Amino acid sequence: YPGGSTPVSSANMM
Amino acid sequence: AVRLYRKALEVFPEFAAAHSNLASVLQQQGKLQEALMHYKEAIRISPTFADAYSNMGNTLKEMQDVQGALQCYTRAIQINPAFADAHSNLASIHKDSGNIPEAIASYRTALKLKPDFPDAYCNLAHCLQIVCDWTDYDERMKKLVSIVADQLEKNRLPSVHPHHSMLYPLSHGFRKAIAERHGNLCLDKINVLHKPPYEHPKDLKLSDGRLRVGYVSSDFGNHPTSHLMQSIPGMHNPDKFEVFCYALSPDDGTNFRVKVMAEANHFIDLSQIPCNGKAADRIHQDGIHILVNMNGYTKGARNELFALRPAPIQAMWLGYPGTSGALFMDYIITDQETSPAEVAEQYSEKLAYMPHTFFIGDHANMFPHLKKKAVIDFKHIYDNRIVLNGIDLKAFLDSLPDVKIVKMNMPVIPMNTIAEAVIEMINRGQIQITINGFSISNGLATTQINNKAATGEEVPRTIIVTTRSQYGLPEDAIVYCNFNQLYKIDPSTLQMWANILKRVPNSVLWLLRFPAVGEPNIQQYAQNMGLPQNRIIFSPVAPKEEHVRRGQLADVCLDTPLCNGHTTGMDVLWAGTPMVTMPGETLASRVAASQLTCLGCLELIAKNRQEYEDIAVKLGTDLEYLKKVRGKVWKQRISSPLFNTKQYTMELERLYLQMWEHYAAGNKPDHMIK
Ligand SMILES: O=c1ccn([C@@H]2O[C@H](COP(=O)(O)OP(=O)(O)O)[C@@H](O)[C@H]2O)c(=O)[nH]1
Ligand SMILES: *[C@@H]1O[C@H](CO)[C@@H](O)[C@H](O)[C@H]1NC(C)=O
Repeated sequence: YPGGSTPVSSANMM
Repeated sequence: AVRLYRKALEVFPEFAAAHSNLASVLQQQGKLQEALMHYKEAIRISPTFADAYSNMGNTLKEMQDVQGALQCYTRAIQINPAFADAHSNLASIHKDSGNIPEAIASYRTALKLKPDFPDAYCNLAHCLQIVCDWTDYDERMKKLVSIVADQLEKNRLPSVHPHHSMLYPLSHGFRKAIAERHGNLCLDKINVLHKPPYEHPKDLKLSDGRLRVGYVSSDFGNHPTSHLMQSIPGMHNPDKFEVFCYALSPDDGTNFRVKVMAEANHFIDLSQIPCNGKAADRIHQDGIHILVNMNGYTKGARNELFALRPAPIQAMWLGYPGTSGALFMDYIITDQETSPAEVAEQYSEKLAYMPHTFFIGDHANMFPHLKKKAVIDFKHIYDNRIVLNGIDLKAFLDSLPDVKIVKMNMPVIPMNTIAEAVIEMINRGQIQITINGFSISNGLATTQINNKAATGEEVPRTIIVTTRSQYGLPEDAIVYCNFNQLYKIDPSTLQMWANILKRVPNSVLWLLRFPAVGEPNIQQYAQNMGLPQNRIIFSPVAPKEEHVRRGQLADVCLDTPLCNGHTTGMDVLWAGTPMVTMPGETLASRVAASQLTCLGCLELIAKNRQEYEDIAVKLGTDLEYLKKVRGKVWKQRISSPLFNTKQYTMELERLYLQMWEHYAAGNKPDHMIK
């Protein structure tokens, strides 16, 4: 969120 | 290779190409610091050696030196402006940093220079997905499929990431194959350790009759994973289970990490053990019977640990909505709705069914203040225009005269002096007020009152007010919502939503700036579909607690068929909001229907697009029916198994013991689907 952080599910580097 | 290279340098120290080649190999081996030394030699010997700068940038990226990587890619492009690879590498830095427009621009330059460039085209396709740019969408999808087909045929690692493969019209066969190739990257990496297979436990004697279960995750901390399962380790039965949590990430200081560390029988910080061989040795030393992969192909994964097979049974669980494609994973924990036996072929793993849904959420523990609500009648009586929630809400209500209880039980505060003061706080943008000694907080201001409550680390200790006016939602119309990242939307989905909006005059669609740069694209496509700007309302992404709480303001949630809400689906249901879904074929497209089936709301599951539209429109127009379904969700989020973490843990334990007894009897993994 603006001013903070909202972690989400995301891909690993390849 | 390395010993031969070093000899060539002992013979001829000024061999630029050789240094740059030796560095690349060292890089592949994971010896990043050693690789750096040789890239530096290469660029000293030849100050115009663009390829070395670019490859050095790759190494810095892997060392988590993003700024250094960017500098290298920048030098490479300065030396050779037509260097397509360097442009693509720069684009990836922009992408990973969240600057999608700049990423898009750099990938387009890469493709202009080298039109046949699978990595750049597929990475560009994902960027475009993220911001809902659907220019030439059908042709784009065809090209992605063609690229994957070619790469699979030619034995090259596909340019489509397995996590992203759910978003494109690839065959299940192709999707599994992409995953399998990633599984093999892991095997290749650990094969070089030349470690023998581990000797596994054959009974539970050494563990006093307890099954040792190891949960491996990079997401023990502030992340959806912990928001879903942080209560599970502490709910395991210590008479029958010994719980080991293996963290792949350092301690982020949050209460989520505190809880798991406090409640697991053992907690091991593998972030301090970079070597996968040593880390696997540690897991094996602990005597784990069932090792649970909570990452799959997601950020922070160390699937090399599983490729080494330190435990006799290894299962995929919860964190990754797809198959690993990998022979070293034995089971995927799922359910009959999510993964019907008919599609077992989509998965490399054997299916292991939980009885209702494999999905779980910690909402009853994180957000207990949302178990009950009251409203303020600011005029009929609505359940979602002005809402109050709080641990002490009942005591507050008891201090007021003329509170009415509406039955089908929802307390209603009449329009009086108290109600006006609450409404004025909202209108004025004030943070909080006091009424009869009770703390009444503006729901937009949670970070200013208790930041730990805002993030879900603590339960709020004040009474919170949530209103349609806080978000610019109409007081006199139906609100359809979808709180997912915008990448989950596709053209067919927005068309469906537009069709619904056109059939329900008095309605709006509520979406998030997730990211904000997707907003103008959705709005343009909506306009092309004939919807004026005011039919779709955007809000910013919110702190976790506000996001879950504000779902109470919607009438109906319209789930994304391409990839459903997962965490996001649980969030909406906890607010009591009916969710309309159309389950597809992939796991990721079937999760919401599984949640709804467990909840007990079969009438919200559509078999096709016309039914999805018809269900959504019925909810938006048949107001008695809407009241009935909302009532059903509100009650069943408590009475159903959906949010019951103790029941879930016990069912998980039953499943584990079935897996173990099967192994202990001398059998290789088989489906556990009864
Ligand atoms: O305004 C918002 C919207 C979402 N979320 C959270 O953001 C995450 C979204 O992650 P993801 O897209 O990976 O969710 P999923 O695919 O599991 O539905 C979830 O934890 C949500 O609860 C949030 O905190 N505020
Ligand atoms: C996000 O993470 C949660 C918990 O790990 C997981 O259940 C969900 O499937 C993830 N979302 C996607 C789209 O991968």
